[PDB]
Amino acid sequence: EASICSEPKKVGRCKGYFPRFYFDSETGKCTPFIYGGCGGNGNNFETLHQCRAICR
Ligand SMILES: [Cl-]
Ligand SMILES: [Cl-]
Ligand SMILES: [Cl-]
Repeated sequence: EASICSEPKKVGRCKGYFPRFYFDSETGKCTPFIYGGCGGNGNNFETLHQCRAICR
């Protein structure tokens, strides 16, 4: 529903290269990260716009 915004940043154990956005609780800003390709959670957005639309 949108408790996804409060889930922590999760890179996962995989070593792939997937640039994504998570909403950072501390800063209040949608922040880039390299997601590994497996085992992520809900705080993982494909675009900056998507993250801001949902979380802000
Ligand atoms: Cl992690
Ligand atoms: Cl294992
Ligand atoms: Cl935007």
